[PDB]
Amino acid sequence: SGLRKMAQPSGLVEPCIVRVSYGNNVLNGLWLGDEVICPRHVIASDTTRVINYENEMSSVRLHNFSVSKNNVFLGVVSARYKGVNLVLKVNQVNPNTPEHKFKSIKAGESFNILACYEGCPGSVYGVNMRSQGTIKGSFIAGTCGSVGYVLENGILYFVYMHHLELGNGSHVGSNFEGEMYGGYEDQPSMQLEGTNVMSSDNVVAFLYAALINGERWFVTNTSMSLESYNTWAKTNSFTELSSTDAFSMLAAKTGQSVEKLLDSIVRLNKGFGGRTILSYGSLCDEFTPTEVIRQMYGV
Amino acid sequence: SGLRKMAQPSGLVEPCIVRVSYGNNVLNGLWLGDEVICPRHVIASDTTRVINYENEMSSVRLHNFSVSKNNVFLGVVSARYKGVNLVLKVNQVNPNTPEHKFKSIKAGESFNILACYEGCPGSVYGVNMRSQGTIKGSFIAGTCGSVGYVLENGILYFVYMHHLELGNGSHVGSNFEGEMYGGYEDQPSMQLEGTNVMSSDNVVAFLYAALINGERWFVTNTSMSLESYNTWAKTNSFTELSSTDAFSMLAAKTGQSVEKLLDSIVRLNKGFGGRTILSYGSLCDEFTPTEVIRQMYGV
Ligand SMILES: */C(=C/C(=O)OCC)[C@H](C[C@@H]1CCNC1=O)NC(=O)[C@H](CC(C)C)NC(=O)[C@@H](NC(=O)[C@H](C)NC(=O)c1cc(C)on1)C(C)C
Ligand SMILES: */C(=C\C(=O)OCC)[C@@H](C[C@@H]1CCNC1=O)NC(=O)[C@H](CC(C)C)NC(=O)[C@@H](NC(=O)[C@H](C)NC(=O)c1cc(C)on1)C(C)C
Repeated sequence: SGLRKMAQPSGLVEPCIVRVSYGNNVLNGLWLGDEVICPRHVIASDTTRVINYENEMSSVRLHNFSVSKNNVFLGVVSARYKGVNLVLKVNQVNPNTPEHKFKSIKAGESFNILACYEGCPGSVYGVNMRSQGTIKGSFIAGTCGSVGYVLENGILYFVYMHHLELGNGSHVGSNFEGEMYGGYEDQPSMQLEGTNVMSSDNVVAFLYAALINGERWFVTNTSMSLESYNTWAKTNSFTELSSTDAFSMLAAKTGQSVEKLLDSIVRLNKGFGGRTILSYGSLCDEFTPTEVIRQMYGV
Repeated sequence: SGLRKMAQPSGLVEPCIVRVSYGNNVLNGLWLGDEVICPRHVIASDTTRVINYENEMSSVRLHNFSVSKNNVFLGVVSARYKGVNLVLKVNQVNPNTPEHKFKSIKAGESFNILACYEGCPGSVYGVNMRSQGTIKGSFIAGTCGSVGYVLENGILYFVYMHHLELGNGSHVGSNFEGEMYGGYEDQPSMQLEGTNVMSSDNVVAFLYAALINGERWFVTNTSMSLESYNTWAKTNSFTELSSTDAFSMLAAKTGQSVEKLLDSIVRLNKGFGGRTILSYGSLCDEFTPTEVIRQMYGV
């Protein structure tokens, strides 16, 4: 076919999602146990202008909050700021809480996103952590608080919650420890992202996958050592390769070694001229060896 | 927010998915009410040689099957052909059956896929029905029985099951009417597909997306009238575009009209000349207007 960006399934998350409001602010909250996490800015009286939190947490009549799963409401007990995330102890443990574990995504790691609009999940798509800690999601008005999750061996991990969008378009969110990814703040301010660093690990996988679906026009006898490639890497914003390991697998199923790809990269780093790979016209790093292996002829 | 192929939640569908064996043959199945639906080739003795489904059904014996969710088995009390879909009556009603209707997908229409392996849901991704009634499902071995479905107004529609992959890589499945999309057959026989006919509506949606995602190079002050475009199309493997009416929303939001984008197509169809569009190296038609609107600035 191609290679296409899948998402792992979502049924385990959908019940834990709710509609948290507060004033004119309607968004989505995650509901695990008697807790309900969500972007803090829901409290803020005017999100369209620099925010003074603290101040805002000082006159927040808990009775005004408004949580609901479908048209079935919930009562609020406490609420504690935790990083950029807001916590709400509700008066009704969630019967659908999924066995899980929290973590955070390192750059170049793929993960699923479940965009929601006022408590209702609307779509499911996988994404990827850019070097600067932002994602090219596809968020818009009302998807704040959407949840991002991963599964690694029957373990459902919660890793992301959506907050805001940069001036350039990139989407910013927090991990569940209350940490906004990329250190960005929850302020309608002009904040920069800084150059994006292409994930080498992930670009190699992309090329392997290409071979796999019978695509080779971009592979020629000639090769670069991790050394060499590594240099160039440091000049054209590509992560660096530590061990040609990882790909031994693919390197076998296709006989071609990384070395032969690192060269490809460099040739390809300035357009495919008129050709394409897996339908892509430029190099892509949204996939990880895991995905190529799991997606392609494999587990 | 660039443009990503998304899927709709897998929540409702995920329970419904079961594992079916008969023989050396294992796949996936769908469990609704007291019935389980799965490809009838499950029963075919040797699935690598021409099959006679009537000789096979002739030697079928219930106790020879196997149906289960998790490791909990169900008792088959009946099995039958309805076209190419094997329907199986079992001793138990799925308590998790969701309010559902059935339906058929038309060319150019998109829908969600839950690629499953031996009973377990493993991923969700959107797809698009090609002119020839096939799709580029990223289907592998062990995915047979994978279910397709859509959600409209809040009604769940089951519309696809999987069966086989053509010699050209494309993927063929069946509607729940027991009909094989494309009129293909569950025979390991050499069946061609026939040159593909792109979706003009979907391609226009695509270009609108790009414009909304801030791309313009391919923009010129040129325009091709409707009738003019359709004559070009009918001889260029693009579908007749019978109504710019579907494009009013996007048109007003970008300032560009279908006719301007029409000419863009005739031009761009001659290869992007080296550049890319929304990262693709050539034209895409796997995005309906509906998706682009809903997905971009709009509902
Ligand atoms: C979710 C909330 C929503 O629906 O609010 C309606 C009022 C957004 C999600 C956002 C919508 C589009 N895609 C998305 O992901 N949350 C926000 O609106 C945040 C709120 C802050 C309190 C954190 N706002 C923004 O993302 C906005 N970002 C900008 O502020 C960027 C940084 N800024 C600019 O470069 C600039 C100038 C001015 C004035 O405001 N921003 C976005 C501009 C709406
Ligand atoms: C899902 C089943 C599975 O579990 O297989 C276990 C072997 C079905 C999956 C395929 C695999 C790749 N993607 C995908 O969707 N498929 C089957 O294996 C079917 C079964 C038969 C009984 C319908 N077979 C195929 O899809 C084959 N299709 C071919 O028949 C193709 C048309 N081939 C030729 O031109 C030709 C010549 C001979 C001999 O066979 N095909 C593929 C080739 C396995």
